[PDB]
Amino acid sequence: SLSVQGTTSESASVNVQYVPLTSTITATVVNQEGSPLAGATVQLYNTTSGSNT
Amino acid sequence: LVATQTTNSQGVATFTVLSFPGVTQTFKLVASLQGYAASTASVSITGQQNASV
Repeated sequence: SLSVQGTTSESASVNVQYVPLTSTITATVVNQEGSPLAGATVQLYNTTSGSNT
Repeated sequence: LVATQTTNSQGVATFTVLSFPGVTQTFKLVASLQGYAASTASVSITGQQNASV
Protein backbone atom coordinates (compact mmCIF):
# COMPACT_ATOMS: atom_id res chain seq x y z
CA SER A 1 0.00 0.00 0.00
CA LEU A 2 1.08 3.32 -1.18
CA SER A 3 -0.65 5.54 1.31
CA VAL A 4 0.66 8.51 -0.64
CA GLN A 5 0.32 10.92 2.27
CA GLY A 6 1.35 13.99 0.29
CA THR A 7 -0.91 16.86 -0.88
CA THR A 8 -2.85 14.29 -2.69
CA SER A 9 -4.12 11.24 -0.73
CA GLU A 10 -3.79 8.16 -2.99
CA SER A 11 -4.44 4.86 -1.39
CA ALA A 12 -3.61 2.02 -3.84
CA SER A 13 -3.52 -1.59 -2.77
CA VAL A 14 -0.56 -2.93 -4.98
CA ASN A 15 -0.28 -6.52 -4.55
CA VAL A 16 3.24 -8.00 -4.95
CA GLN A 17 4.63 -11.54 -4.58
CA TYR A 18 7.94 -13.00 -3.48
CA VAL A 19 9.63 -16.33 -3.49
CA PRO A 20 13.33 -16.99 -2.51
CA LEU A 21 15.88 -18.21 -4.95
CA THR A 22 16.11 -21.98 -5.50
CA SER A 23 18.60 -24.24 -7.27
CA THR A 24 18.74 -27.70 -8.92
CA ILE A 25 21.90 -29.71 -8.45
CA THR A 26 22.18 -32.92 -10.45
CA ALA A 27 23.75 -36.34 -10.03
CA THR A 28 24.10 -38.79 -12.91
CA VAL A 29 25.19 -42.52 -13.23
CA VAL A 30 26.07 -44.32 -16.47
CA ASN A 31 27.55 -47.46 -17.80
CA GLN A 32 29.70 -47.66 -21.02
CA GLU A 33 27.44 -50.50 -22.20
CA GLY A 34 25.54 -47.56 -23.71
CA SER A 35 22.73 -47.80 -20.91
CA PRO A 36 22.42 -45.25 -18.06
CA LEU A 37 22.26 -46.89 -14.63
CA ALA A 38 19.32 -46.71 -12.28
CA GLY A 39 18.02 -47.93 -9.04
CA ALA A 40 19.90 -45.37 -6.96
CA THR A 41 19.05 -43.89 -3.73
CA VAL A 42 20.74 -40.53 -4.33
CA GLN A 43 20.99 -38.16 -1.24
CA LEU A 44 21.83 -34.54 -1.72
CA TYR A 45 23.13 -32.91 1.45
CA ASN A 46 23.11 -29.11 2.49
CA THR A 47 26.91 -29.19 3.17
CA THR A 48 26.96 -25.44 3.12
CA SER A 49 26.19 -25.58 6.97
CA GLY A 50 29.61 -27.14 7.49
CA SER A 51 27.68 -30.42 7.97
CA ASN A 52 25.60 -32.82 5.81
CA THR A 53 22.03 -31.29 6.49
CA LEU B 1 25.76 -61.67 -39.61
CA VAL B 2 25.17 -59.70 -42.80
CA ALA B 3 28.59 -58.02 -42.90
CA THR B 4 32.09 -58.06 -41.70
CA GLN B 5 34.40 -55.16 -42.83
CA THR B 6 37.72 -53.62 -41.65
CA THR B 7 38.57 -49.95 -40.90
CA ASN B 8 40.80 -48.55 -43.73
CA SER B 9 43.16 -45.50 -43.54
CA GLN B 10 40.36 -43.04 -43.21
CA GLY B 11 39.26 -45.48 -40.37
CA VAL B 12 35.98 -46.13 -42.29
CA ALA B 13 34.33 -49.53 -42.75
CA THR B 14 31.35 -49.07 -45.08
CA PHE B 15 28.56 -51.56 -44.97
CA THR B 16 26.05 -51.80 -47.78
CA VAL B 17 23.12 -53.40 -45.96
CA LEU B 18 19.39 -53.85 -46.90
CA SER B 19 16.43 -51.79 -45.67
CA PHE B 20 13.48 -53.76 -44.37
CA PRO B 21 10.07 -52.08 -45.30
CA GLY B 22 9.40 -50.03 -42.09
CA VAL B 23 11.09 -52.42 -39.59
CA THR B 24 13.83 -50.98 -37.40
CA GLN B 25 17.12 -52.69 -37.82
CA THR B 26 19.22 -52.95 -34.57
CA PHE B 27 22.74 -53.74 -35.65
CA LYS B 28 25.44 -54.58 -33.13
CA LEU B 29 28.93 -53.43 -34.18
CA VAL B 30 31.63 -55.57 -32.38
CA ALA B 31 34.86 -53.72 -33.02
CA SER B 32 38.33 -54.98 -32.03
CA LEU B 33 41.97 -54.54 -32.92
CA GLN B 34 44.37 -56.89 -31.04
CA GLY B 35 46.51 -54.81 -28.77
CA TYR B 36 43.36 -52.82 -27.66
CA ALA B 37 40.39 -53.97 -25.49
CA ALA B 38 37.29 -55.07 -27.53
CA SER B 39 34.47 -52.52 -27.69
CA THR B 40 30.84 -52.70 -28.64
CA ALA B 41 28.09 -50.34 -29.82
CA SER B 42 24.53 -51.12 -31.06
CA VAL B 43 22.90 -48.56 -33.14
CA SER B 44 19.56 -48.79 -34.89
CA ILE B 45 18.85 -47.49 -38.42
CA THR B 46 15.19 -46.44 -38.42
CA GLY B 47 14.77 -46.83 -42.10
CA GLN B 48 17.59 -45.41 -44.19
CA GLN B 49 19.86 -43.26 -42.04
CA ASN B 50 23.68 -43.34 -42.13
CA ALA B 51 24.53 -44.57 -38.60
CA SER B 52 28.09 -43.44 -37.87
CA VAL B 53 29.48 -44.48 -34.39
